[PDB]
Amino acid sequence: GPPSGKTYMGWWGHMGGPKQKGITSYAVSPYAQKPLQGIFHNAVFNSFRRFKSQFLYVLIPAGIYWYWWKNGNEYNEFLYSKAGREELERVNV
Amino acid sequence: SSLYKTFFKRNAVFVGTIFAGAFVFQTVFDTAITSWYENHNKGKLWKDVKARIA
Amino acid sequence: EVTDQLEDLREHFKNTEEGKALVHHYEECAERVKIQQQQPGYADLEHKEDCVEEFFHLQHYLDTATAPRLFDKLK
Amino acid sequence: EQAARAANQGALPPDLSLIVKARHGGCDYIFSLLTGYPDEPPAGVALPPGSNYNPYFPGGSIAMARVLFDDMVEYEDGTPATTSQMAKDVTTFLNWCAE
Amino acid sequence: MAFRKSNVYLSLVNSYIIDSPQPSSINYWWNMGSLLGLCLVIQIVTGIFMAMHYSSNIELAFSSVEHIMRDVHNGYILRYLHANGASFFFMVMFMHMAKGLYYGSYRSPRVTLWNVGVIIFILTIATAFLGYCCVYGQMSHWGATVITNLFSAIPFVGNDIVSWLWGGFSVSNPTIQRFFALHYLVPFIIAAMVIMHLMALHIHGSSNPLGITGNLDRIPMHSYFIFKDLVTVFLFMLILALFVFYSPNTLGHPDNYIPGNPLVTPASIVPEWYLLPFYAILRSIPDKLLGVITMFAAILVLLVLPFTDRSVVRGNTFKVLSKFFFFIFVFNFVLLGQIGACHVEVPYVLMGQIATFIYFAYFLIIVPVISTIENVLFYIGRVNK
Amino acid sequence: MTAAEHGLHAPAYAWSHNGPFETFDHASIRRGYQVYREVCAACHSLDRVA
Ligand SMILES: CCCCCCCCCCC(=O)OC[C@H](COP(=O)(O)OC[C@H](O)COP(=O)(O)OC[C@@H](COC(=O)CC)OC(=O)CCC)OC(=O)CCCCCCCC
Ligand SMILES: CCCCCCCCCCCCCCCCCC(=O)OC[C@H](COP(=O)(O)OCCN)OC(=O)CCCCCCCCCCCCC
Ligand code: HEM
Ligand code: HEM
Ligand code: HEM
Ligand SMILES: COc1c(O)c(C)c(C/C=C(/C)CC/C=C(\C)CC/C=C(\C)CC/C=C(\C)CC/C=C(\C)CCC=C(C)C)c(O)c1OC
Ligand SMILES: CCCCCCCCCCCCCCCCCC(=O)O[C@H](COC(=O)CCCCCC)COP(=O)(O)OCCN
Ligand SMILES: CCCCCCCCCCCCCCCCCC(=O)O[C@H](COC(=O)CCCCCC)COP(=O)(O)OCCN
Repeated sequence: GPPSGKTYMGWWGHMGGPKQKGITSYAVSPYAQKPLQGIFHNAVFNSFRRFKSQFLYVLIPAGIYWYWWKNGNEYNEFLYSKAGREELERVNV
Repeated sequence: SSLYKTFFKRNAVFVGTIFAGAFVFQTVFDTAITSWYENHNKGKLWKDVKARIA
Repeated sequence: EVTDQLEDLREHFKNTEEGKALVHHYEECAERVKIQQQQPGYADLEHKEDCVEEFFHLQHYLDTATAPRLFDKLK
Repeated sequence: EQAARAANQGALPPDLSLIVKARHGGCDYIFSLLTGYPDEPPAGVALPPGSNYNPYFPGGSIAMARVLFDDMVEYEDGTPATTSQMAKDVTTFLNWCAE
Repeated sequence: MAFRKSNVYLSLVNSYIIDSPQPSSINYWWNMGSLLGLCLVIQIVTGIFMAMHYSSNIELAFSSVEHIMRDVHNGYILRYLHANGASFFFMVMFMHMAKGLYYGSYRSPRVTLWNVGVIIFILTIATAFLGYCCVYGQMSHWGATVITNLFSAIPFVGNDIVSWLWGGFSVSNPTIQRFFALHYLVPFIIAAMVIMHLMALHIHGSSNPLGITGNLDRIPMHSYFIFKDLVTVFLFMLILALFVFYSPNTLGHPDNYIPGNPLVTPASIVPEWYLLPFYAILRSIPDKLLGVITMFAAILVLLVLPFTDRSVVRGNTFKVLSKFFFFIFVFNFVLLGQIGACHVEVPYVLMGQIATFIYFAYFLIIVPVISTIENVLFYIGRVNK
Repeated sequence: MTAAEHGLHAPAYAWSHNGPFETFDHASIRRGYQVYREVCAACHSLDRVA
């Protein structure tokens, strides 16, 4: 077939990024490393840092929507009781 | 030292040991679960009731 | 010789401190319904008072005390 | 179904092969229904003719009447056949019919 | 060259699951799309093995599903794995889509990939509805009644498309026989949308949680992301097995074990749990015609999101205000499901009218306004004048 | 709705088949069929059991 429209990604040898000069990388084999020394000092010390950074953006919305749900229940509980029969008659019509 | 050149090196060693070892795992694994299940619920089963009213 | 087990527990917990109060709140309320439609205006009135809620309050408590105990007495 | 209603004052008794799975509560509801008939309804409720009070039934008025009284069967193995005992067995038998 | 690169058929497998270049920093949220491919394989296989014992006639349908549960060897495993498998299929899709909302995967150059996804979501709601009716329980009969009668409000063609869907004058035997035949078909249309979906991903690749280019650091798929996908596959099967073998009727309704009876109505007619947010948007509008338009608009409003995001940064990683309002939208979607499982009663009518405004206002008023604010907040915090 | 229209909540008894490792008590099933044949079967069917 023919070539198609060009993209923002290529393949191995020509990936389309900028040219690199002056960066050096080092590594070691897995067979030469001690087994999984990365589970602990990571499930307590690091996992707590990750929790403390982001828990405020979830729990303030959750607190708003859960408080709104309970006040709706308790009011519906009350309207269909014997004490809340007179208020049920008004807010319907 | 020799625990690789005959036990792991090949993988006609290790497809054959895996597939062959999977069959004896099932028959041994099933007998052990079925014995623990029936002993944990002994007295409730039918064979225990049938043995109490002959 | 052996009477039913659930009435023995239902009667025992009606002497509970919580069980003594929930009885009389249902009774005093039964005496109120004796009159309110006995008066004229029998079936043309808009509504009239039952005592279903006071009966549910006693029954619900009596059921949370006898449920975890009963099946140890049955065979 | 025409003959079933003719013998029960218009109400139809359902099939019980799936009653444990087709009700909210399961085995706890079937048992409490049978042991839950009071001997006099609460003050105020006016029952239609041919119905009985059971507070576990939605509405509080059910066409079935009480059918379990003490020592109406004699068991082979010799267990005392009280009201609570017979109820525990039918609800265990009927769950096996569903599962 | 290697044989896997020169052969016509293996070259496609190599280019997609072996040598495909991937960003090194993608996290476990990028594993949900492989699970959705396993879900579709589970459903198509289990359903074909049940279809050998099923009967679609309205007098035989309910009793044929019980014949599968009692008489067929390993038949209760087939069904419960099928009924609970669909609830797991929808839960992984809500997480897949919410991921794209967060990291900006809908933006250019991946707009066409996001639009083919919205088509898959429509075809999967349709498939699940048609199969719930093949049971012909009490919820199966009255759910098809109230949904097919919504197309009666379309002006001048409403009463003719309903009699054409039903094949008569009510939900009846032509209705159940045609719902089963369409239900086998549509899963194979979904499988072709998935092929088109992957083709649109191969030309630009995946994004990453930082929202910048990934062409500077790439690793291949084989033995890094094949074995990272294997971690979540065995967790999926473990949690599914716990539901199929220990709690197989917790995510369903009891009234569907009663056979369908058109003379007796149930006290509460509700769908499955995953159509409840959309069932509550319908009841919020007090006019019949406008409620049907609004229910469908709630699915097609996802298509205007590439145009209302006015940010020069991709994703919500470095955005304070867009993080807070992403989670307002999530918990508003859960409250819509709760409202849809309640009675039409005070105050559950006003609660569902305010919460359906917050659903449409997020896409159209909130995103373009705070995205403009965040652009200008980055500028003045750095530039000295 | 009103509590009388929804019905009373059935309590939680301790059934011997509750739990992930427990079976039915098969002496109660046999004992329970006797209660079906002599009380219930006058007015109830069991059409799906062979
Ligand atoms: C009902 C049907 C569901 C069945 C499918 C279940 C799969 C759901 C997965 C949802 C998800 O994608 O959340 C991903 C998020 C992790 O984000 P991350 O890449 O930064 O963490 C990498 C980790 O640190 C390295 O962990 P590592 O690579 O070393 O090992 C992974 C292993 C856990 O290892 C441990 O012993 C503890 C470290 O297994 C797994 O973690 C399995 C994956 C859950 O998970 C989190 O831990 C935090 C987010 C909580 C999500 C809750 C909301 C969803 C409802
Ligand atoms: C059509 C509309 C579809 C909408 C469907 C909505 C329901 C979908 C439920 C899933 C919502 C969450 C999926 C989207 C989140 C993906 C991104 C993410 O991970 O969340 C951001 C947060 C922190 O991630 P970071 O900022 O650190 O990113 C860099 C990571 N290396 O990571 C987190 O902290 C995740 C915390 C999630 C907690 C909220 C759980 C939501 C489930 C509520 C269930 C309520 C009971 C049913
Ligand atoms: C131990 C014996 C019995 C058991 C366990 C039993 C079980 C049940 C159950 C579970 C229901 C349905 C309740 C509901 O839907 O909430 C029912 C309904 C009914 N049963 Fe029974 N049954 C028994 C015996 C009888 C007998 C002897 C009769 C004789 C007339 C009878 C007549 C009815 C009727 C008329 C209904 C319909 C209730 C209504 O529509 O209001 N039952 N039964
Ligand atoms: C995307 C794929 C599929 C989805 C999401 C899906 C969904 C469903 C659902 C939700 C039900 C009702 C479950 C219940 O409560 O019993 C159902 C029933 C059924 N489906 Fe599927 N289905 C899919 C594929 C298939 C296929 C390909 C077949 C092939 C015949 C099939 C055959 C059946 C049958 C026979 C039933 C009725 C038996 C039963 O109730 O389990 N399904 N389907
Ligand atoms: C049967 C249903 C689906 C299947 C099998 C599927 C499959 C996949 C796969 C394998 C990926 C690449 C890996 C990944 O990003 O997790 C992907 C990415 C993506 N999917 Fe889906 N998908 C499905 C449904 C959807 C839906 C419903 C949407 C949106 C409405 C969607 C939108 C996207 C987007 C935007 C991406 C790219 C994310 C990124 O690169 O950051 N897909 N899909
Ligand atoms: C981002 O990196 C990725 C990536 O991580 C992944 C996983 C994939 C691959 C992802 C997928 C989701 C795979 C696609 C899966 C499908 C399209 C599912 C298709 C499923 C079918 C067509 C079902 C086939 C089932 C049968 C034929 C049933 C057989 C039944 C029999 C034999 C029973 C016999 C009896 C009767 C009555 C017929 C990528 O393409 C990719 O991009 C590079
Ligand atoms: C959208 C539909 C899916 C399209 C296909 C994509 C998914 C790939 C399918 C799965 C891959 C398996 C392909 C087998 C690889 C070997 C092919 C091969 O050896 O090519 C052929 C022989 O293949 C055959 O005999 C028929 C193939 C049967 C296909 C089985 C269904 C060898 O031909 P070769 O490339 O060596 O050159 C000619 C030398 N005489
Ligand atoms: C009969 C069973 C069906 C199986 C075959 C599937 C074909 C269904 C077509 C689905 C259309 C998908 C459109 C969603 C994306 C829209 C956004 C976009 O810009 O993409 C569209 C993609 O459109 C198509 O996919 C149709 C091409 C035919 C496919 C032949 C393999 C841009 O391309 P296109 O030019 O085709 O659309 C604009 C028309 N001027």
